[PDB]
Amino acid sequence: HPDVFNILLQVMDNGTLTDNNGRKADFRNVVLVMTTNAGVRETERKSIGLIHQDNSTDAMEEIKKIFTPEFRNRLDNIIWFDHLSTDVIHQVVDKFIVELQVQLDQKGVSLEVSQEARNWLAEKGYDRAMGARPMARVIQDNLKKPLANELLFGSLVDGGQVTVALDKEKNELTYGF
Amino acid sequence: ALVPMVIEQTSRGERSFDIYSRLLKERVIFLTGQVEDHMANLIVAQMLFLEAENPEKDIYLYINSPGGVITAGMSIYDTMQFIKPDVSTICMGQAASMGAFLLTAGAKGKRFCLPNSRVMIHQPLGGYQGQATDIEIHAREILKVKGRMNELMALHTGQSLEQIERDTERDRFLSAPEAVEYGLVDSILTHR
Amino acid sequence: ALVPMVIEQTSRGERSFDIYSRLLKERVIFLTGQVEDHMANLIVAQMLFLEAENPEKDIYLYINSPGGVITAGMSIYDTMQFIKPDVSTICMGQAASMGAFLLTAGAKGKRFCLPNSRVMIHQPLGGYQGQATDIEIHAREILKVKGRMNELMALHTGQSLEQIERDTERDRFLSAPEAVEYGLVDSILTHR
Amino acid sequence: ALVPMVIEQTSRGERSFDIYSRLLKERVIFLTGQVEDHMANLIVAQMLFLEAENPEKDIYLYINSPGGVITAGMSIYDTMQFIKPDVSTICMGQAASMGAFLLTAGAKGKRFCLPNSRVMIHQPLGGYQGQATDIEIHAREILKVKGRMNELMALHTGQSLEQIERDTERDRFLSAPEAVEYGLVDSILTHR
Amino acid sequence: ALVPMVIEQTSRGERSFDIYSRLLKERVIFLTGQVEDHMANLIVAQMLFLEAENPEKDIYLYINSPGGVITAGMSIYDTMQFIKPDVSTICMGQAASMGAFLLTAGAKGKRFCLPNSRVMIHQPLGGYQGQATDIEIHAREILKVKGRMNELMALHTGQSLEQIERDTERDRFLSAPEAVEYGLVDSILTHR
Amino acid sequence: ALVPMVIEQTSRGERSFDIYSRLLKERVIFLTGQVEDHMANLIVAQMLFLEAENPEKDIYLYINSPGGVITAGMSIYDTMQFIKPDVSTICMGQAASMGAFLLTAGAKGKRFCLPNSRVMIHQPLGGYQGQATDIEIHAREILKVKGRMNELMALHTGQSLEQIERDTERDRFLSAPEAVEYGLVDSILTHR
Amino acid sequence: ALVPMVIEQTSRGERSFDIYSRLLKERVIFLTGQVEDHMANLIVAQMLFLEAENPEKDIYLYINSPGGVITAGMSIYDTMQFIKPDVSTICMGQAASMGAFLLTAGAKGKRFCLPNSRVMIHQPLGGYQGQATDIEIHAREILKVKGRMNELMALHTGQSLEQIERDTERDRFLSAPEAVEYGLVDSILTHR
Amino acid sequence: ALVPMVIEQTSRGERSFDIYSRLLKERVIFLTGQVEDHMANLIVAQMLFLEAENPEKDIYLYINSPGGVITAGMSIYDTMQFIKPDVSTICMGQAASMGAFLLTAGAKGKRFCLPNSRVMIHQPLGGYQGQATDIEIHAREILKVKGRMNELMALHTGQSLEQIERDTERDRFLSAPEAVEYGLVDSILTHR
Repeated sequence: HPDVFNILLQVMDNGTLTDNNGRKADFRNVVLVMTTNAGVRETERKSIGLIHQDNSTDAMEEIKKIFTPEFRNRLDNIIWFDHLSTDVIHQVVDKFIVELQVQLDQKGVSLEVSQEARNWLAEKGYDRAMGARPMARVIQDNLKKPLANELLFGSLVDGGQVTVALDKEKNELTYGF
Repeated sequence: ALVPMVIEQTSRGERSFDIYSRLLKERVIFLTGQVEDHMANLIVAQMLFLEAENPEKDIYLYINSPGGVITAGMSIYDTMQFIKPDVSTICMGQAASMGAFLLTAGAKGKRFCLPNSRVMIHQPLGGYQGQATDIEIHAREILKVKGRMNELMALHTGQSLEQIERDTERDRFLSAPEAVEYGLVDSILTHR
Repeated sequence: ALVPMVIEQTSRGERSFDIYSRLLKERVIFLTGQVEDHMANLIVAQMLFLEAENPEKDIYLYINSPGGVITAGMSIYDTMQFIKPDVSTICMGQAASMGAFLLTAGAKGKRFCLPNSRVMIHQPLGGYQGQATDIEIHAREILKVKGRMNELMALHTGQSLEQIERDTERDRFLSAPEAVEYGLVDSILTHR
Repeated sequence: ALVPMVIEQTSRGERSFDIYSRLLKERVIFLTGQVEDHMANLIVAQMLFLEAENPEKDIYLYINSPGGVITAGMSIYDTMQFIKPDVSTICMGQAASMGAFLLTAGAKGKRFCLPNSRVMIHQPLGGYQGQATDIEIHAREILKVKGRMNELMALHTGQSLEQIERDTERDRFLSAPEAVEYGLVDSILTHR
Repeated sequence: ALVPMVIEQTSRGERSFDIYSRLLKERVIFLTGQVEDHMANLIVAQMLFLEAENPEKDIYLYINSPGGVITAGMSIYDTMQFIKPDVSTICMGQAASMGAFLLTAGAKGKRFCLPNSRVMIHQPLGGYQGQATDIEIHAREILKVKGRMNELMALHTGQSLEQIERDTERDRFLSAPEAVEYGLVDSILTHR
Repeated sequence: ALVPMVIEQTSRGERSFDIYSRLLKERVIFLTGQVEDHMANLIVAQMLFLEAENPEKDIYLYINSPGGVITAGMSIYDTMQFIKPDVSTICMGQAASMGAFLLTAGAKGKRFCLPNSRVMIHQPLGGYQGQATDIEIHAREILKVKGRMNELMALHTGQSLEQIERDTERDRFLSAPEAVEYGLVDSILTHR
Repeated sequence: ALVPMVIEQTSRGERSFDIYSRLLKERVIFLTGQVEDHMANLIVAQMLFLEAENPEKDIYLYINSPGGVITAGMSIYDTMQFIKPDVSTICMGQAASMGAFLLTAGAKGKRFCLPNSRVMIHQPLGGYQGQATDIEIHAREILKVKGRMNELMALHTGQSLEQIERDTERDRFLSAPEAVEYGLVDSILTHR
Repeated sequence: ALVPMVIEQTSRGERSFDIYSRLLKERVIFLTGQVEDHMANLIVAQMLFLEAENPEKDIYLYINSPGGVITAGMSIYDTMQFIKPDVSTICMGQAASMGAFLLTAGAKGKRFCLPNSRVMIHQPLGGYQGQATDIEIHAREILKVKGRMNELMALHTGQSLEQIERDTERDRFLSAPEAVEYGLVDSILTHR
């Protein structure tokens, strides 16, 4: 609600907040972070007409008129985030794969993944509208399920190693021992 | 009232548009009745909005028109040729040389006409009253307009300019198969 | 105002449409009065919306029309034949060769008419004024249109083309039982 | 504006309809003025909606009409005879052979008329201009329509067909008691 | 727009009706202008709604009318006599034999007229063109209607039938005191 | 649309009325244009609502009228004289014997007129066509109406009845100072 | 519809007015088209509302008018002179002796006109048909009105009364610089 | 209804404007049809609102007009020249000397015209009936207006005043390339 911003005013300006017992909270060693997507839809489309306008001064800059200027006046900075590039997507897929390898080594099942399999996973779950959020579901559905079958049914127990590669002929993955 | 309202659910399940706005939301534009300045301006506004909304998705223009002013039609035609997405024209009912011009002006390979539609083409009409000099001026202007229309039709249909010039001397009525063979449309919509 | 509003409850219990929109929500389309370009365009838009909403559920077209323009009627007919769901035509009141054409144009086995309805069929009307060459052109066109309409009626009713040609030379008035026996409709709605 | 708005409370206490919609919500339909295609279509839509809403509860049709087109009236009549719930017709003001036909067409035992109403019955009117053959065709059609109307009235009122034929040769004016005795209505509404 | 909106607070303090609906909420019905079918139907609907809302509280009918159709007026009169609550008629401006009939038709003891109102009474008007037999029929009907109106007025005002018959032969203009003495109204509203 | 909307804040800060309703909320009623039955009925409804809302606060009637029907004006006049709060009439623009009558009919001491307003007074107009007896009846009635209007004006302005009778024989044009001196209005509004 | 809607944010960010209401919110009033009773009444209501809203902030009256009735214009003029805040008149397009009168009637030093505006002044028009006595009365009245208008213009523009009388004998067309030099307006708006 | 509604999401995802308001929100103003006082006033209001909203962003004026009153056009022109942001005029369809004047009146370098548009320029029309002195006055005025228009066009297009004077003696029709070469527009919009 816009009225919690009124508390946030004094929280950010004086670093102190009082509860109903009169005790004051000290915010001087507390980091205040607020996440949002305010100006996203305001700039996600081009102009209507024969001549395209700039439509760039609204770069989520119009987050004003939504945040009561006495509130924006006490923010340290409004840090805009950009959409992940394809390289960033690749790096995120690698991050998820390292996380999966750690979770698998926790059970003693070392995982080996081909770079082409990594790139297929990246191009598969690549999205700019949702960023790296659908990547987790893509990687889960593509890797965790058959591995979970192997680990739970008993065919793959402590000490196994798993490889995966792209089936370029039918756009699928490889699975083995 | 005279126009119905519809209900569709995306997030809250509360969306009531007139059926024309609901179809416009699906990138379907209706060109019906006579072609004049205000109707053509509305069609141009709809096409501009649809192009700005999604420049990659096609626009479907349903044509049922007994003709109209050449000028307003040329405005719709220029807006069709200018915007990025392919505009596909479907001729239901009739198209009398201006509905017909805009029908042949659709994106190549995407100009359809229903099996019982009727298409007519003819040279433009006009006139003027006044002194001989103004008569000559307006006659030269209408001749230039006729020549430009013949050039554009010969470009869009593939027929030679002389063939179009000989065919549009009088009213030429073309059914759906004759329109397909002539080059005005690309195919006939029959069933799903 | 002149049109009533209705109330129906699905989730919140707050839905006020004009009664025509409420009936359209139940896949019921009304074709009343003269048939012209804008009315036919509205009917076509309604049928397209209903087809896109649920391609498997029938559409009910209630026909009460003294006729109208052949072109606009052919647009409605082509849209009826094109869409996927079966459109069932119910003739209440009258159907004068265009309401009648669209009535016989319904899905086979689903064309009903009320017991006191009146159906008339006749050759199309028209005319033209001008030079002899344009007169000949427009006469050939109207003859082709009459032939096409006779072919379509002989297809939809099952009667031979010569029988339709001999019957539609003048106004042929058919009551509900005579229309059922003739082949225009399939049965008569009597009671629930 | 010209039509008033009303307030009624069921759940939230916030319901504003035009008074005609409020009365329609109570299964009360008004048939006023001349009978034509669009008015009859609106009445038919209202009756269909009321029947689909609650097929067991009666529908009250308040008739004040100087007559109208026979065709549109026959549409209303067929819709009255088709639907499941009993439709009770109350004649306030007048009923001139079409309001009167629809008044006698109500559910038996539920056709009322106010004590100062006026009821008139007469043979249908019409005409045609053209060739002798078309004149003969249209005359035979109007004679068949007159015969059908006489049959339906003799059925609904209980009088013999010859009696109706002799009575409707000219305008027959019937007050409320004469209409009750004649068989058009069943009783007279006097007080609560 | 042309009609104003008002604000009244009961529970939430948010109620915006046109001033006519606000006055109808206080059981005040306006009868202004000529009396015809649709206006009388609206008045009847308002009176029915007010009676169903609270059968014990009076209804106030403000009459300012130059007359109108006898039939529509008789519909309003029958609805006034039928419903349970007493309807009190206040004549502001004028009442020309139909506004006047409905004014004298109010609940006894509750028919008021403002001090500068004007009341006129006269025999009904009419006419017909056609054959001599139809002329005779319509003349007998209009004579019966005149007799019925004279009977009803002699009943509601207390004057003898012969006195009403002699007085309404021509236009009889009555001011507020003459209308009170005559028996049309019961008293004159002067101040709060 | 053509009429503007305004915003005012009391509790929630959300109030959008047409500017006429906003001014009515401040007890300001506009009487503009010709005076007829429906306009006078609307003015009477507004005055009744304002009186019922607060019987102690004045009502301001802004008059700009070229005259109108005597009857409708007498209705407004009777409603002005009947209600409890003082109604103050301000003449802006013109007042032609009916706007002028209602202007002089305001509460004594509260009838103002702007410095450049124009006031005209004259005997009432009328007429009738028919038999000599009806001509005599209607002439006596219009003479009685003229006499009543002269009496009311001589009462409201303070002038003798003979002076009013001699002055209103023809159109008498009075500016703001002449109207003040004559007795029609009490003073002239000049500045805040 | 024909008029656009706008969006502005103060507290909730939800405010949709017609563009005319949005500009009125900024104390901008449009006087366009012919000057008659209802348009002048609307302008007067707008000016009264703006004065009551903030008596210290100016009101901007944009004038584009081919003239109109002298009476309605005098009502607007009196309301302009009466209210407290200064009203500044901007002449865009034209001002034909009534738009022109109201333009010169603005607050001194705040009467602007665009560089391509056209201003015309002339003696008032009128007429009357009837007896010689009424002709004389109406002629004296129109002469008095002309004299009053000349006096007011000579007051507002600074020119001598004889100069205005000699200039307004016929149509006097003044461009923006000639209007500034003449004294009708104070300066010309050129750029921001 | 006749105009469609659109949906766009910024914060709550609930914004329904008529398509014209949606395009106005993108700083797109449509000038279509004849140019008269009310249409020009609406265009001026739109331009003022857009300038006050963001004085740095351009305004796009889509011109499709057969001409109109010189005065109203000069109002639009003065408002275009006065405001701060650059107004870019796009000629779709036609521009007949007033659409054409306003088209050449756009910001230099930003006046575009579609490839199939038609531009016409001519001396202004007018007339007057009356005495010889008034005829002379109005003729001098229309000659001054013609001279002013020629000066403004020679300024905006770069052509010499004598060249414009010789060219606008009669109707001069210019296509898109001829208009570009002449100096009316700066370039032709072809594709995205």
